[PDB]
Amino acid sequence: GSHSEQLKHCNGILKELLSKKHAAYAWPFYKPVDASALGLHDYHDIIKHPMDLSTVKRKMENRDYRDAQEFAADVRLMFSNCYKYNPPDHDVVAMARKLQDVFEFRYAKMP
Ligand SMILES: COc1cc(=O)n(C)cc1-c1cc(NS(C)(=O)=O)ccc1Oc1ccccc1
Repeated sequence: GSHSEQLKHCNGILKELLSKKHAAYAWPFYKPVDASALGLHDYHDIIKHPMDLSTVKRKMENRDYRDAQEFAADVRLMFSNCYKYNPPDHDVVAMARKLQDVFEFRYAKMP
């Protein structure tokens, strides 16, 4: 209903995205993409605004999100970056779709 009640609900969503239940498809999103280590050609030229769950967690922990909409935008940016950069048949795209299914359903249940 209110900003704080909506933010509490978003903290609940983040907790689920970082739970053991979803870890089999969430782990590539736990930390920022390390383009050098992975040999991700032109990653930082194609992706202007990198995002990952550790960044979303740091922002939630410090109360940096003013509303639920800011939180949604960051999570969605993380999935959108993954779809934009990677080939459609890469395993990480399938993991991203799986985690996003979890996010979208819980975010839609926000009162
Ligand atoms: C191309 O890999 C990615 C592309 C991408 O858009 N995202 C968000 C994440 C990855 C990714 C990142 C790391 N390690 S990391 C966080 O950079 O330290 C490890 C595995 C990763 O995915 C893989 C999944 C299955 C097979 C191969 C890779």
